Amino acid sequence: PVVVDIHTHMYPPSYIAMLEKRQTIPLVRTFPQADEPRLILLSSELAALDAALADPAAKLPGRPLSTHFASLAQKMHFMDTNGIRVSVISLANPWFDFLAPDEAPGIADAVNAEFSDMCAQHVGRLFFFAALPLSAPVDAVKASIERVKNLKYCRGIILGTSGLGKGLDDPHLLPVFEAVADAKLLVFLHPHYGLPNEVYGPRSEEYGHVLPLALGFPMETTIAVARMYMAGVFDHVRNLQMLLAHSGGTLPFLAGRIESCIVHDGHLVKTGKVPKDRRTIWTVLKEQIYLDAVIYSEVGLQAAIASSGADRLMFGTDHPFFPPIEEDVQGPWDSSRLNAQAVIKAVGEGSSDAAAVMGLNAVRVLSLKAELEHHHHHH
Amino acid sequence: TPVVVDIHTHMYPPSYIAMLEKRQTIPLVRTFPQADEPRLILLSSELAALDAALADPAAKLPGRPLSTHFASLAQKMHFMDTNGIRVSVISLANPWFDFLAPDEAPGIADAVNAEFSDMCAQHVGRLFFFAALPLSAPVDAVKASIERVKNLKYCRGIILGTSGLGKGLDDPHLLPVFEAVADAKLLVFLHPHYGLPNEVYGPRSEEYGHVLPLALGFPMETTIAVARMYMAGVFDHVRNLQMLLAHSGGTLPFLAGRIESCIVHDGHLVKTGKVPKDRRTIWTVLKEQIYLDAVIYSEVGLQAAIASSGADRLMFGTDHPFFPPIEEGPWDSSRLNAQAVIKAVGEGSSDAAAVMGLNAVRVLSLKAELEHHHH
Ligand SMILES: O=c1cc[nH]c(=O)[nH]1
Ligand SMILES: O=c1cc[nH]c(=O)[nH]1
Ligand SMILES: [Zn+2]
Ligand SMILES: [Zn+2]
Ligand SMILES: [Zn+2]
Repeated sequence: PVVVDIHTHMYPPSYIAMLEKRQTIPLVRTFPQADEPRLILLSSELAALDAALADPAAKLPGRPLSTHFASLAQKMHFMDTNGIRVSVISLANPWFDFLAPDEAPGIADAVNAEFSDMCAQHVGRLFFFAALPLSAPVDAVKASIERVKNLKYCRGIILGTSGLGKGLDDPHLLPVFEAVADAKLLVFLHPHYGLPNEVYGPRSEEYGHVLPLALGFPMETTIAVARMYMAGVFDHVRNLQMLLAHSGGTLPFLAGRIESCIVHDGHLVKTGKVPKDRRTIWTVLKEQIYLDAVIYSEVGLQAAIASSGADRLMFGTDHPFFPPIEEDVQGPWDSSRLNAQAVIKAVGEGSSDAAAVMGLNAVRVLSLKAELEHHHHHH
Repeated sequence: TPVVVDIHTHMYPPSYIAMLEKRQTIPLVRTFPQADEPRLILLSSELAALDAALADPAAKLPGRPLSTHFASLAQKMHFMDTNGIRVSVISLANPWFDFLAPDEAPGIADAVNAEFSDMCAQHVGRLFFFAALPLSAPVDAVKASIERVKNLKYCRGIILGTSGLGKGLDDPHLLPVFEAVADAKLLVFLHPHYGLPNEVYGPRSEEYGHVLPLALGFPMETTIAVARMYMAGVFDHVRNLQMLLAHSGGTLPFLAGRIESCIVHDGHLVKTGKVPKDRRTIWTVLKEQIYLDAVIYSEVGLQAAIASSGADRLMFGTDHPFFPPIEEGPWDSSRLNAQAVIKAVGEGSSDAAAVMGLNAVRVLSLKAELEHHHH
């Protein structure tokens, strides 16, 4: 059975161009010590950036801009060495959120075209989620949607939790959700903004990137989806299908708590917001939500499976964000293996559930089957 | 026949309520002319709703109803009898003594803790308590308080929030407080209150009532605070420390794998010696120093909690009286957790008996026929 990675990223070289053109986060800079640039994407990296700008003895800010971000060859090598047959690549955070409304559409258009072209270089092994110019007007976002649905190898949309600027429960965003759903594009929801840095306290710099990445990201996703659900987006756009990064952040773990808090909320109940025919978060989880398996443990994975069903979980690696630190970056990646291992421990090696999670769900849901059969036969 | 114990259950004694009535800023209790019960306004997220109500006498009532259940011991015993609970380990609810001025704090904490002990004396064998600490006072006053509460009949631990002395639980100044409590063999019950900065919920947050702050803010705050403790080495520096985490650890069982992966892949941590081979993993800490309550409302979350800490380290709770039925006996907020246990481990199993009470009996030495706390 085929192995598909649905959570895996690239920054096209032209996108990288923009990042070193930038004076504020997100940005890429080169520092005296290493000829390997620094990728500075997150609010949490700001304090260390200012410290490294005013002090050469201070630690390097952000993360290393490796060749694994921009090189298609590196991507294919990674896939070969980790037993991945197919990747559905996507532009990584922060996408186009920082662009002015007038320029975003044209930049998104070019970058999406680049991804299509990259996928064409290895027919049958590469597909992509397109990024949208969500800092631009809604009409431009719709036009961009119509365009990407007709790009070769596009199998959905990646979007962040800020939406148009006011999150995913913004009613102005409803027509974007409708446009994407009607175009039968899967929506891959992905974190970036995390939580305000103050929540991590005054010693946060001592803990590296662990708190914003281990906690901020999945909590952001949970909050964004909970907001969507509460505003009734899933009911208003019944054909919408969303894939959630990091097994829904914390959603499978908190779904019961969310439900109990809703049914026990005085204000909601007494103002008619909790009717008897109400679709529960569990229903939405079985009907409109898919979860990636980037969860690193059979503990989280089993919760995700129990929440959405084994036919709705999809393997991913988050390549290239977690390289081995002291092991060979050209060898197998622990960050990939940990997830595959979680799958095996949870549902058993060789099982049909394993096959489903590791690739077959993605094949079915993203309609990769005809491409795959062709390739295996004709290629 | 086995004992059902509720370890997550609150009260505000009348004296404590009087203090809240007199306050001008949150936390406060405030009566409105159109309301039968006073309003309990505890959270940052309720601020905006409070101002709107202070001006416009037609805007919605702020905060939550301050029902009699908060102060009534008789209603506590009634809740227990009608929900099949033999034993409650009651605790002062958030925000405890966090808001008290430093000089007044130790005296008030001493009095309130003494009242809790006395309340437990009214129903011998059925009531124990977690004591709260005067954490706004200097650390030596806090230690003196710990030394007092250990001698109190029926006291079986300490409840505290995530702000510590004012800088969170990874604050090195807080370390001797953890040491003293652990040496006294008091279980620390970590509980949320501060939540998340309200901007994270967006401009439509008011429309969803309390759902986001309570369903997400609370457990997320718990996760962040404990993760900070772990990263700061608190669990290694205080090896005898035992902690009970509210709401099954918040999200920790679901995120433990992710935390470990982020650690081992952290370039800065690994390259500065902070990720040695002899590292005690979060998984190890979850099996050795962490207990989880079963206030999780689903067998899905409960199964993840059990897999993380073991069935011998999960404890039933209700969060009484914060989630009363709106329209209507036995509370759903209690029954949902019971049903989660039955569904996860099977009715009448020894796993069910453990989680429903026997773990708490063992860990908290819940035998009122003795004077001491049998470790
Ligand atoms: O997708 C990812 C993963 C880790 N860190 C990021 O900034 N983005
Ligand atoms: O313990 C609790 C539970 C719900 N809401 C609160 O403010 N405190
Ligand atoms: Zn990612
Ligand atoms: Zn062909
Ligand atoms: Zn509580």
